Amino acid sequence: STERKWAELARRIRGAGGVTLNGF
Amino acid sequence: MAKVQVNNVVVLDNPSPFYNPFQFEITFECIEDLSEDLEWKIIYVGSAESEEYDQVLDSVLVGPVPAGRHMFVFQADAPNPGLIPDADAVGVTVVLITCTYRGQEFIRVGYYVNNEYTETELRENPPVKPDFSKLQRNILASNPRVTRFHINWE
Repeated sequence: STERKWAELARRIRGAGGVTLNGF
Repeated sequence: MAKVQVNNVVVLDNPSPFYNPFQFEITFECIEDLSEDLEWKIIYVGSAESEEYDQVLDSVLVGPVPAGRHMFVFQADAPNPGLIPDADAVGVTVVLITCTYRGQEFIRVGYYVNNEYTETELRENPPVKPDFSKLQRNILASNPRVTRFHINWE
């Protein structure tokens, strides 16, 4: 997969205006 | 400040055939008693290239939640292959678990999802039209991607 596709999937994951961390 | 805290999300029936349902065991702790409902949603990202291809697989209202730890299974039917573009069918995508309280998203758990063929012939030479009945959905349960959002608890 291309970077633009991983970047697109990263954006969908984090949404907008929040703090993202691996785990709870 | 934040009235609801998400303790864990356990991904069940993983891996599974594409057409099989989603299963999630959700644990959350209530710091205070809520007078309104907590809306949970399962959103399949049909296509990385566009938000047009999103599918809300299920939506559940949970409340009035009293103070303390609570748990529930969140089940959802498989996405519609006819809404998923061919180029995004095989490989990696994202499933999302969101929670709102008074129309406001405060939590988003995201998972990377690996949709692949298990058959040697299909994996080596994938068809032009994806055969969804032979795709296995493998969620990346060990990498939960969690995002908290500043909300209004009025």
